[PDB]
Amino acid sequence: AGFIDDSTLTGGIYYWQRERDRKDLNPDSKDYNQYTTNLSHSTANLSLDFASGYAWDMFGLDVGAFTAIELAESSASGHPNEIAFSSKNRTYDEDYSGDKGGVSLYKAAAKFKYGPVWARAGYIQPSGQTLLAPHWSFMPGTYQGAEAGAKFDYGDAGALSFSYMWADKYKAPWHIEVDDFRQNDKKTRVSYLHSLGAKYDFKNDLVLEAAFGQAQGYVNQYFTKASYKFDVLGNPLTTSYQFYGAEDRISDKNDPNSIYDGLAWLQALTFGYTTGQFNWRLEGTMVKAEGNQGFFLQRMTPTYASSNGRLDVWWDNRSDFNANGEKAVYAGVMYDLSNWNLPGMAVGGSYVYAWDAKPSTNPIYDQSQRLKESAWSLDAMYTIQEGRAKGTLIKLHYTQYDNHTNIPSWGGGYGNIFQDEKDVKFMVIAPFTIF
Ligand SMILES: CCCCCCCCOCCOCCOCCOCCO
Ligand SMILES: [Ca+2]
Ligand SMILES: [Ca+2]
Ligand SMILES: [Ca+2]
Repeated sequence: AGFIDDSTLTGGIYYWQRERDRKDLNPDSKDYNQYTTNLSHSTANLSLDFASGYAWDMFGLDVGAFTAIELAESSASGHPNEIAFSSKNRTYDEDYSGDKGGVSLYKAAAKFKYGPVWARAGYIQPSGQTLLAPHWSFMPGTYQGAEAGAKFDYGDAGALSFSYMWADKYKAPWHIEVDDFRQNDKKTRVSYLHSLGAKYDFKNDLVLEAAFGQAQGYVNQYFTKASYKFDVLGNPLTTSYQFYGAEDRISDKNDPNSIYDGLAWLQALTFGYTTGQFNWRLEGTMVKAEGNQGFFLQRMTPTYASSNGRLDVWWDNRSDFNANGEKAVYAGVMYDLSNWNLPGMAVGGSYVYAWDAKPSTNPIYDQSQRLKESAWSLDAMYTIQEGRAKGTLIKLHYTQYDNHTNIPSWGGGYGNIFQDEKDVKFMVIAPFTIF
C-alpha cells in the first residue's frame, strides 16, 4: 500500500457529434422562421489522469489533463460549443466568437487524509457536501482552491458527512486558463467563493442534505434535499424534495449588479419508479426569480461559465425551465432491452410541459408577459458489457423544443430562454486503464 502501490493511470477517449438547429425570429433576419444552424460540430476529447496512493496513508497527488481535437465545425456554428475550447482562454474574456483545439491541465491537487478528515488542494473539483460544483462537459471544470471534510459513521444510528470548500479562481472545461470571479458587470471583483454543507444518512433509505454558499460581498446560496425510497405495489419508489435558494447583497433593484429581488428559489419534487424493464420518472419544478436577472441560477456568480453550483434536477430537454414564476412537469421512461437479449441497451423518451414563465422584473420589460415552453426527447444508449471496452457509453439523444411565443432568443425580458429547436447529440465515452 502507498503512493506507488495504490497509484492508477487511467484515460478516456470521447467523441461528440452535434446538430442543433434553432428557429430564427430575429426581426431583421433574412432567415426568419427558419431552423438555421445553431450548433454543428464534430469534436473529440482525450484525457489522462494519474491518481497516486497515499504515502504514509496521509499524502497523495492527482494530476489530470485533457485535449480537445476539432474534426469539423460549420462556419455558422455558435461559440463556445463547450466540447472544444473557447477561443477566449478565460471566463470574462468570452465574446462568443470562436472555438479551438487545445490542452488543459484540469486536475493538479495534493490530497490528504488524517483519521476521519480528508482534504484536497490545488486545481480541484468539489467532491464533498457543499453546493459548489464544476460544469461538466466530457471533463469537469477546475477550481483553484481547497476543500476539507470529514465523515463519522455511527453505524445503525446513521452516518454524518460534511465539508467546506474555498476557491478564488475557476475555469469551465471549455477554458484553458482559470479566471477570477466577478459580479454581473464583469468588472467588480468577487474575491472568493466558499461553501459548507452536510449529509446525514439514516441507513433506512432516508438521506438529508443541506449546504450554504457565498460569493464574497455579493450572493448567498442555499440548498436542502430530502430523499426517501419505499415500495409501492412491490416496486421501489424513490422520492426527493429539493430546495435551491439565492439572494444577492445589492438591495437597489435597478443597480446593474443586482440580479435578484429578495429570495429567489427553485423547488423540485421527484419520483422514480421501476416496473420490470421500465424505469419511470415524474418530476416537477417551480421557480421564483424576481429581479433584473429573471431566472434562477444554481451558481453563485451570474456570468456564463464563471462558476457552477449543485443542481440535482436534469431533464435533458434543452431549456432549463427556470424562469421567474415558471412551473414545469417532466415525465420520462427508459426501457432496458436485456430481455430482448440486448443487454446494456436501453431506449426511452421524455416530455416537459411548462407554463407561467415571467420576464425579468426590470421595468423596461413588459411585465404582463406569460410564457409557456415544452419539449420532448428520445434516447438510445448502449453500455458495452464485455471486453477491453467494458463501460464504454454510446448514446444518441434527440430533442424537439417548443417556445410558445414569438420572442427572439434571449429577448423580451426572458434572458435565459431561446427559440424553438431540434437537437441531435451523438456521443461516445470510452474509458481505459493503463495501470
Ligand atoms: C435538513 C434537510 C431538510 C430537507 C427537507 C426540505 C426542507 C427545506 O425547507 C426549505 C423551505 O421549504 C419551503 C416549504 O415548502 C414545503 C416543504 O416541502 C416539503 C418539505 O419536506
Ligand atoms: Ca476556430
Ligand atoms: Ca438585489
Ligand atoms: Ca414555437
